[PDB]
Amino acid sequence: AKSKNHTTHNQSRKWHRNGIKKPRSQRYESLKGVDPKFLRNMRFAKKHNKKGLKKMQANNAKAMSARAEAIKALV
RNA sequence: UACCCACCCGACCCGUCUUGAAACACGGACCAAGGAGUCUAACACGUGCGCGAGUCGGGGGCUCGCACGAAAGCCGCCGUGGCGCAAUGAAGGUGAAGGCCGGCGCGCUCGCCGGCCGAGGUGGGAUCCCGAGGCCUCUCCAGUCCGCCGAGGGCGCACCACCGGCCCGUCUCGCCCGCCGCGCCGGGGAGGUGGAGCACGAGCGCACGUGUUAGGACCCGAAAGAUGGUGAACUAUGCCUGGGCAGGGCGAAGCCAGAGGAAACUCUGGUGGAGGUCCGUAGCGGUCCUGACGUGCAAAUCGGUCGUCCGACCUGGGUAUAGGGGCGAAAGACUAAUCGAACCAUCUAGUAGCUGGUUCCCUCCGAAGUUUCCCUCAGGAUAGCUGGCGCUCUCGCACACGCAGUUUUAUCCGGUAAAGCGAAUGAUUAGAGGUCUUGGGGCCGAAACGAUCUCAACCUAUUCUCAAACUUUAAAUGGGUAAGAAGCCCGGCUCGCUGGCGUGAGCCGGGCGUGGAAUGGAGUGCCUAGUGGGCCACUUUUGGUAAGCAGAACUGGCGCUGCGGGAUGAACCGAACGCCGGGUUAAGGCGCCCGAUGCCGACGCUCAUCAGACCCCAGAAAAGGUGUUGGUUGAUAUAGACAGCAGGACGGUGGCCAUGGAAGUCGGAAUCCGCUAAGGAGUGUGUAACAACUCACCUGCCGAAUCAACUAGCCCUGAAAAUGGAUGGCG
RNA sequence: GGUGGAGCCGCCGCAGGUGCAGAUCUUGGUGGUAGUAGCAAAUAUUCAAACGAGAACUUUGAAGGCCGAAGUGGAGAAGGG
RNA sequence: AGCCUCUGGCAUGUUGGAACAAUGUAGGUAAGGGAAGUCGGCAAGCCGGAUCCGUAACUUCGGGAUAAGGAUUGGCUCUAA
RNA sequence: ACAAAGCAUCGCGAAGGCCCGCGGCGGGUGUUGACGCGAUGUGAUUUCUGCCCAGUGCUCUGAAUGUCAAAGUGAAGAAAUUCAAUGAAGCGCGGGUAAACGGCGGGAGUAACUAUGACUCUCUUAAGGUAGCCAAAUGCCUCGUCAUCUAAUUAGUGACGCGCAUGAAUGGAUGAACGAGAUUCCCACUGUCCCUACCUACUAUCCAGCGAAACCACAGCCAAGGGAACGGGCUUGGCGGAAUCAGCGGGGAAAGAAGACCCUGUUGAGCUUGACUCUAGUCUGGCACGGUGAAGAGACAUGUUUUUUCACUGACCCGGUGAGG
RNA sequence: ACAGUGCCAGGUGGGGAGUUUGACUGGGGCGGUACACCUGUCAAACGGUAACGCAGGUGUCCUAAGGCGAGCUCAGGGAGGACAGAAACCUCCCGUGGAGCAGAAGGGCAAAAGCUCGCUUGAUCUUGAUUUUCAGUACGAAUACAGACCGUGAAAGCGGGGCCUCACGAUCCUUCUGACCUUUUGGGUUUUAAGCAGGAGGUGUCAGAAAAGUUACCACAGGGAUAACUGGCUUGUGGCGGCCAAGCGUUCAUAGCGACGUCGCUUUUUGAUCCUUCGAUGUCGGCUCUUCCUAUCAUUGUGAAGCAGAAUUCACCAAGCGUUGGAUUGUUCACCCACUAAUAGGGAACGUGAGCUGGGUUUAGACCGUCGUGAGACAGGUUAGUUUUACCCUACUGAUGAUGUGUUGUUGCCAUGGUAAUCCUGCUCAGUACGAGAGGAACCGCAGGUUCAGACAUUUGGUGUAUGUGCUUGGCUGAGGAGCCAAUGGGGCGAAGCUACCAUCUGUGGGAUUAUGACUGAACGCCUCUAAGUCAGAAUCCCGCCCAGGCGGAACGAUACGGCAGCGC
RNA sequence: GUCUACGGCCAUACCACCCUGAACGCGCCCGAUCUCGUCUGAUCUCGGAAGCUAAGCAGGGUCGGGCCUGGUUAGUACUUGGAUGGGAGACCGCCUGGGAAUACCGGGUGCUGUAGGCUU
Ligand SMILES: [Mg+2]
Ligand SMILES: [Mg+2]
Ligand SMILES: [Mg+2]
Ligand SMILES: [Mg+2]
Ligand SMILES: [Mg+2]
Ligand SMILES: [Mg+2]
Ligand SMILES: [Mg+2]
Ligand SMILES: [Mg+2]
Ligand SMILES: [Mg+2]
Ligand SMILES: [Mg+2]
Ligand SMILES: [Mg+2]
Ligand SMILES: [Mg+2]
Ligand SMILES: [Mg+2]
Ligand SMILES: [Mg+2]
Ligand SMILES: [Mg+2]
Ligand SMILES: [Mg+2]
Ligand SMILES: [Mg+2]
Ligand SMILES: [Mg+2]
Ligand SMILES: [Mg+2]
Ligand SMILES: [Mg+2]
Ligand SMILES: [Mg+2]
Ligand SMILES: [Mg+2]
Ligand SMILES: [Mg+2]
Ligand SMILES: [Mg+2]
Ligand SMILES: [Mg+2]
Ligand SMILES: [Mg+2]
Ligand SMILES: [Mg+2]
Ligand SMILES: [Mg+2]
Ligand SMILES: [Mg+2]
Ligand SMILES: [Mg+2]
Ligand SMILES: [Mg+2]
Ligand SMILES: [Mg+2]
Ligand SMILES: [Mg+2]
Ligand SMILES: [Mg+2]
Ligand SMILES: [Mg+2]
Ligand SMILES: [Mg+2]
Ligand SMILES: [Mg+2]
Ligand SMILES: [Mg+2]
Ligand SMILES: [Mg+2]
Ligand SMILES: [Mg+2]
Ligand SMILES: [Mg+2]
Ligand SMILES: [Mg+2]
Ligand SMILES: [Mg+2]
Ligand SMILES: [Mg+2]
Ligand SMILES: [Mg+2]
Ligand SMILES: [Mg+2]
Ligand SMILES: [Mg+2]
Ligand SMILES: [Mg+2]
Ligand SMILES: [Mg+2]
Ligand SMILES: [Mg+2]
Ligand SMILES: [Mg+2]
Ligand SMILES: [Mg+2]
Ligand SMILES: [Mg+2]
Ligand SMILES: [Mg+2]
Ligand SMILES: [Mg+2]
Ligand SMILES: [Mg+2]
Ligand SMILES: [Mg+2]
Ligand SMILES: [Mg+2]
Ligand SMILES: [Mg+2]
Ligand SMILES: [Mg+2]
Ligand SMILES: [Mg+2]
Ligand SMILES: [Mg+2]
Ligand SMILES: [Mg+2]
Ligand SMILES: [Mg+2]
Ligand SMILES: [Mg+2]
Repeated sequence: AKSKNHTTHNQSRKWHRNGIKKPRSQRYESLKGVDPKFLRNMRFAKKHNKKGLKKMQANNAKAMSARAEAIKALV
């Protein structure tokens, strides 16, 4: 009662019948695995983006009206 | 079309297990009727229907003697209750909200008080809305109606990716607490981490399908185990009571006479009739023919021959011992044709990873023999491979992104083939060179690196040959990425990390489109059967001598698959099959079987007393062969060769060694001149040695091509096996 | 078309013990084998008559024979009924 | 005992007829040779009753033993006991 | 083969040995008593019965300072408890036993041919195979060597004995009588054979009558080829003429039986023991029924406990009888 | 006051019960462990890959053989230096690693990872993430971080065991440790127990059963997935045969041989292998019988010889016909005796069991030896042990027939099959050839034999149931006579008929050539058996005689008087 | 042209020997009081500035060894695909593509980075 012991014979056929798929990658992949001292900081960076939104909003209208002036000075 | 018959071509018997079945594998004489995936419960997903944060359904109840009813209808019962509506901790238990703004505590990323919004954000997002601009309309212009195209811009479901946030458990760290009590009281924060969680829901009930189980469980199938029972009419013993065993042989004790002797007693002749005694009927048994018979007269009989036949003999009836028990002069014998453990019924449809079977058509899709784990190796589990069900989108609706058993263009990765060993390591030959060192022997030396050798080991330049477990080098095929919108380029915010400043990452806000060739609609989720014995071929390759052997790689097949071809045939060559008419091919073919050369086919090769005749494939080797045909190279030659026929083949010379004979000649050192024309101090014949003969060498005659070694083609030799015989046959 | 003598099918739905070639399948039936193997253990029958539809086989007579009194003879037990 | 017969009992033991092939199964017999046969003298045949003679090794002194080996055997007419 | 007489061990004086039974104050041996019963071994007679008690058994008025439980007693604690002392049988230790199971070895030198070795050295163990016997039914090498028997002998008989692997009641050696026991040889005999022949009966054969069965996919002429690697069928050849009778044993890998061998199965049974887990039975202790009286002693304590011994008779037990002194 | 019974405790207990007695495995058993791991290789340059493929290692060891930090330099060699030499100690020079780094190898390592010192516990406490085997689960092992507490160093840094790749272990259970933890349930306090979180006690069959045998008394489910026959493939081994040629052969390679080497055939040896068969193909020998092969032992014909004759080896055409009788043995095989012309070798399912036999293997009974505590085991012996069925189809042997030929009969032909004869002695040749002598042939003839075919019965023999005829035993017919019965009463002699190397008779001819030897005669102005041509030539082959007579013919005869006929031209 | 300090790539830089170095530096060098370390001020640590390029270092030189690159070896060895190609077989040829390694010949022999000198 001896038997065959191994083979990779038609295996290439099988796992290429559904066509080996390179793993579908999205933008924004998970941060799990990054060192904690990065996250433990970058979460504080993300948590207090809003404190300082007034500067951001007015300074946006500054360049938005300076480039509404830049596109109108071209006109 | 169906009945019978005829013909040409095709054609092996089905089912089955199987790598492979027409099989010298098994089931199958034939025909009828019967005959095998069921019901229940429990999950799971899909699907249909009712209602929907609810929704039932049961048990009850209220309504009938039912005809239809043991139905239907109805009931704050309808929620007692289940399931859902909420999790998380072992548990005490806690328990899903955040944002924002203003005000007040020091805004301290901490604590408290008033107001607003309420499930956060980013990226895709079916997609609706808004729409610049076009596109006409019989005029120039005016202008409201109608749509088509529509760059660009907005909301953005479902879903996916991500970042945040909240609940609980645990940890870390740290702050302030509230006070019906005192704080070994309770309460809040920041950061990480465990969770089957929340983050404005989707369940309940009822059907049907598929799948997995528990059930006898797709049908049939054990050897067994258990509980109760019935048997000694067979046979095994014991007991009780009955019945039976011709005729002969040997001849024991006892006894009687006679005779000896002194006595003990001993002889001789009788009697006598003992014995698990002999022959041998009846009886009981069963040795040998390995006879008869062997679908018998017989589920063990029949003949001849045999054993025993007054005793541990044979028997009849009565009675005792009953199943892990009996009984045994003991063979595991016998116990009612049954015995290494009876028969009967039940538990029982015992269990089976193992055989066998498994019932109508058509249509579409279509495998595996591999992965890890298993008291696993005939089985499962999980991977794959398969199907079904879908969904999410794309846009051939003049207006596409995406992927890929591709290839380019860049760019990394590699240690195999080859190569090398005057590069390492490991082997290894030779010489030259070296008292390298040194030696061990020598020979010439008292001894002496003195001389000359020698061999050993080393090493200085060299040289021969090697390595799968060696490597300076170093391919081919091959493996990664990359070839943009998730991309670039500006502007600005945030940080508890990082730092002289900046880094870096994260965010918000704007600015810009086809980025190599060729192909094609892509993405994603559920259930899930079968399979988990494989086999063959090119190439690579491991054992083995080799195998139709054992074991891998890579692809392809066969299994799962027919057709043309290979005579025949799984697997070779072509080529993959809906049913047909025409054409044309592939691999193969084209004398005849047998479609096609019934070419005025080319050019050659070969004759076999064993011819040769097509990938897999089925037959042969070294070695030969003036058999014939080509070459190759070297020869020879009109100063006349080759061959043929004629003359010489000698002298110096019994040369020297060898004497045993070698004056040329068993053998060898050799070993050259004279006559020269030419004769080798000899090719051989032989002769003890010569001679004699002959051959090289040279001549005489003849008239032009000849000779030798190799090499390859075909045919021959080498070539021997058994029922007659196979290029498929004829030929 | 025929024979047969009393019930039966189409469509829309529901329910099954629902389709057989096979299991050394079950039951029943029937072949080929085949008018074959066979009707061969213990020596043996023959003649005439009777009866009768019918005689190798019954019955009677005659003849030849065997069992041969440890019987194939005459009576019983158990068993049979 | 076997073999033949009276007494008694049967009718060849689930059939008959025609033939004498091969094989058989049962029985028989063989010239010369005699175990050369075969695994082995398997089977068969040699012996066989009685009377008269005769008897070994060995021995547990009982046996061996019917050891072995020889002779005789009818019918008739007598005789003796 | 068993049995057997015989020989031999072994237990046991009856509350006994062996043994049955589910249980009783139950039964067998036992209507018994050591010349009896039960348990084994060898196997008449003759002649013998050798060494070994280390191993495993069995057994022993045998020490149980080894261990060792239930209860029992002691101590701490609040109590479950915990910890102490002690100690039965068997186990450990020590005697005996082989007619219990069984065991009974290996090396060198050395004598005046050679060889062999009386003799002498080590080593080991529990003794190291003694009397005998052997190529035996026991011997691998093996057709051992010699002789005998044959023309010729792996056969037979007889001797030889470093005997793979003989041997003393797991009995050794013998051996008259006996044997449907196993061999070998000789005489006689023979169809066993050279070498077959004929004769008889019953068959078979044919006929009248009567009539089965096993078996059967389809079936039935061969060679070679291929093929699941030995075809009847297929390829290519060879060929083929109705329907049958007696024979016949080449073929149908003929029938008969889901191979008795072998291997697998997480399928069994029978038997074994040093397997695992248990059991009836039996040995020992404790507790209970279990009392009365007597002495006396130790230990602890300053009564308790342990109780040792000797009595008693009411439970209980056995014995006898027609319950008679 | 114990016996004894009732109940608990310890011991003893194959007397009894139940059960187990691994897997892999070129069948299994015994051997190994490829059963968990690790190196180098195999492995075909990514990774990954098999076998009881190689070459090896592990179940460890370390208080430093770890963590830092310094500080140096190793193996080996040369030259020196009192005892001191190939080796102690010192000094200089050379020294890419040729040392060392606990161990197997493989990688890695130089003001190091090596060696020497000083200081030490990063071998500590704690979440996650990832890699490695992978299902992309664990365990093990590892890699990066982060949070604490530290060690070390001026410091940068390094360090959570050992320079890297191996050195290890689930559930349940047990124990230890941790928190003023939780539960211990109607409250409360203490014990006690249960949780929670980490370690340990272990499963080596290493994803983890608590486990000895035997069966020859055996059973069942299966298996040609797995042996023991045959057959295939293969051909080591076995057998048979070539090539080269150093040598043997007095001389001389090749008459006969032939080393060192090398190429093959063969399936009559054994193996390997496991394709076929396990709902069974009857598994050794011998007996009988046929046929076939030639790798020729004899005989016919020949060539060779170290062939004078005789004898004998070598080779060619050749399988026509031969190849025996016995002793031992189960044997195949073997050995001998004896004969012969020779005692060649083989195939046909290792031909042949519905053909035999059953001696050997190989059931159950027994016996010894060895082994085993035992049941039992033993290619160790030994004795006893059932051998079935044919009537079916085919083949074969005989036997009737069959369609055709108008019907019949007679005499015939021949297609095709079959086929048969064989060897020896004696005499003569001749004591001749040859030889020196010893020795010693042949062809032609003649006489016979062996083996084998075909007959046959005159004689000899065998049988004999003419139941022919005598002779006899027992009985039976009253006796004589005549007979009968006793499975053929027994025995003599016996006709016919069958029948025997146990009697007798008969066995027959040509053709074409093989091997071989020759002729003419080329290629190759010679020579050649050959290339074209010819000749002799045999147990061979074919035919003749001999046997059969075809879905093959031939010639000739007679052809239905009839009462009904019917035809032939 | 050049050095010193710290370097990057790590031999075109190494090794062996030969020749030449103005000035700054680098060095040799001179001492052991303090710091520090040794058996030894040899090395290391420290205080120095009398001498010299003797050496390191720099720079050159060698028909130098080594390395680095080309040529040749060679379209050779090997190989992706292909055939009903050859061959008894070993193997070999061709088609479609890719394409090495020695021996043997050439050429080269350190490029630079920052900060400071010197040649003012
Ligand atoms: Mg098979
Ligand atoms: Mg077959
Ligand atoms: Mg089967
Ligand atoms: Mg059981
Ligand atoms: Mg018989
Ligand atoms: Mg018969
Ligand atoms: Mg009868
Ligand atoms: Mg199967
Ligand atoms: Mg490699
Ligand atoms: Mg399977
Ligand atoms: Mg009616
Ligand atoms: Mg129904
Ligand atoms: Mg039906
Ligand atoms: Mg009679
Ligand atoms: Mg009567
Ligand atoms: Mg009769
Ligand atoms: Mg009757
Ligand atoms: Mg005779
Ligand atoms: Mg004989
Ligand atoms: Mg014989
Ligand atoms: Mg006899
Ligand atoms: Mg006698
Ligand atoms: Mg005894
Ligand atoms: Mg004794
Ligand atoms: Mg003892
Ligand atoms: Mg002795
Ligand atoms: Mg004797
Ligand atoms: Mg004999
Ligand atoms: Mg003897
Ligand atoms: Mg017949
Ligand atoms: Mg057969
Ligand atoms: Mg299993
Ligand atoms: Mg069992
Ligand atoms: Mg035990
Ligand atoms: Mg048991
Ligand atoms: Mg196994
Ligand atoms: Mg590869
Ligand atoms: Mg250091
Ligand atoms: Mg840390
Ligand atoms: Mg270390
Ligand atoms: Mg309480
Ligand atoms: Mg046995
Ligand atoms: Mg037995
Ligand atoms: Mg097989
Ligand atoms: Mg075989
Ligand atoms: Mg010579
Ligand atoms: Mg195989
Ligand atoms: Mg059969
Ligand atoms: Mg020949
Ligand atoms: Mg045979
Ligand atoms: Mg046969
Ligand atoms: Mg038979
Ligand atoms: Mg036998
Ligand atoms: Mg036996
Ligand atoms: Mg004995
Ligand atoms: Mg024993
Ligand atoms: Mg003479
Ligand atoms: Mg008379
Ligand atoms: Mg002629
Ligand atoms: Mg000729
Ligand atoms: Mg002629
Ligand atoms: Mg100094
Ligand atoms: Mg200098
Ligand atoms: Mg200088
Ligand atoms: Mg150079």
